[PDB]
Amino acid sequence: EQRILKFLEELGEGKATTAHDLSGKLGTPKKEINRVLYSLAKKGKLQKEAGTPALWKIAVSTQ
Repeated sequence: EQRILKFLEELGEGKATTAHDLSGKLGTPKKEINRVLYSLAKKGKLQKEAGTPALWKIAVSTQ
């Protein structure tokens, strides 16, 4: 949760990353990325494009 919030905040607002791209780059097991992806997006610490496999980026709230 700390390694994901530190990489999504440094990348650059407006960006976007897929679970498959986050579980294949750091190795992290999907079973761990799917449980943290639905726990961070619910807390409002991560947007959720139209659909699960859609995409993921910092809080949608932006300019």
